[PDB]
Amino acid sequence: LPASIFRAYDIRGVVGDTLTAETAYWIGRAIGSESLARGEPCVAVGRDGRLSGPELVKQLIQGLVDCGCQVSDVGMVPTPVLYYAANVLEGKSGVMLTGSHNPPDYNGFKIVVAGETLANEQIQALRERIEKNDLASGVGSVEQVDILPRYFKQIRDDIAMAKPMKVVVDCGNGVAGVIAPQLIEALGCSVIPLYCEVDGNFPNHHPDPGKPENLKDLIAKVKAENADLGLAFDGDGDRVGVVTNTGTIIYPDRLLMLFAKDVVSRNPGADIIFDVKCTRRLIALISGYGGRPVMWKTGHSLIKKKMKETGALLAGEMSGHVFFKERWFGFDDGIYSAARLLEILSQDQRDSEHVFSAFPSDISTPEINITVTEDSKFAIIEALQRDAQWGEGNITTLDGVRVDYPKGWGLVRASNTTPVLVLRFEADTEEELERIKTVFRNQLKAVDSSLPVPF
Ligand SMILES: [Zn+2]
Repeated sequence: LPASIFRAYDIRGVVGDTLTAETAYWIGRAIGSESLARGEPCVAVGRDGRLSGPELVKQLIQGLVDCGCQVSDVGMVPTPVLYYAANVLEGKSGVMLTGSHNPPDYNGFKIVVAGETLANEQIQALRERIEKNDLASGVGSVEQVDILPRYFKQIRDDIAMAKPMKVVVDCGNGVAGVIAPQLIEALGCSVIPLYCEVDGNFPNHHPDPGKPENLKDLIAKVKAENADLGLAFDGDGDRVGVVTNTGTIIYPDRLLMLFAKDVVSRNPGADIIFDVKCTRRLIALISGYGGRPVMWKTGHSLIKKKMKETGALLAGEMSGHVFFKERWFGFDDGIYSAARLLEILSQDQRDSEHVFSAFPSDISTPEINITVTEDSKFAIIEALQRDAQWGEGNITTLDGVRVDYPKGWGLVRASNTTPVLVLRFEADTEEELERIKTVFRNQLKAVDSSLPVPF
């Protein structure tokens, strides 16, 4: 098997190329073996709306079956619906066959075993099982399970909208189209659908709401139709993007402010987790309402683990994964997060533009990317962590180098998947912002004077 498909938080490859049917089988074999080792013979299996789904999933299922596992096949569903299955079915294991937000040819696996979402060394351990033939053998079973109606009802029964809203819903032709428009409607909204037909060719924009260019059609439709809100889901439904009635994009750190206010209001002292890319204003907001802010690493799987470790009721990260434990199950779920957002907004007399603009904000840069090289990217961060002088800033090295100052903050980290440094800066004033940019510019240039620093 190619080692490269075994990534930090999932398995991902190009179907017919680095991910063949044979490899999918051996992966199912590895996962079923790991599940049995943890005392869990019952595994749910789901797939998104990709072209290779209906056939590749059979290999995954056969791999699991050939271990002696009891497979519950939930068919084509959003990723968090698969996570839901692995919470309400007999078994606490689940495999989602998905290529997320990537081009049509990509597919892969997101993996929960006996309640744990696998990351890092646990994903490498699956490959090692295959290479070592450390695999179970048995005669397993397959049961067809229709879980979407249970998921639908679960959400509808617990969400209480206070006023009707008109909402544009952009699914980007991904699998969220099976439920997001119908569920939002059932909550008491009018829904304007955009690209809600499931189509693995992704013939319109690719379903990745983290890139503003993929929100252009959403913003245009919201304004044209005088809608109250726009929502965009990623390909598999574990992420959501948000635009207000005037078309302002609301980033996940700002969405988390609204969610934290609400959750902490019912749950004094609750831990709330966010990643190192989130605004410092979110830290103050959480603390101000009496919650405990916990800053952690970027990365869906890691945030999820941290939630279990801290007992946090809510977590989110800047790419759009939002995790509710309060009233829910603790997994990331763009569809449920959209329902929770609608619940809050419906209770307010203000438009969604003014709900969000009431919150404090720093002056911030956009996210900055600098392309370096695969040979240099981690060493640049190490040099910054080892040799840079940051003055009196609170330095966080959980994930790159973040420095929080009394009036601003800055981050540089290396991308896991590309030869790129990722940066963001904020401050309460322009003067302070420039001071913080200069500290980072200077520290970077002190590592390599030819680094292409664009700020
Ligand atoms: Zn996703």
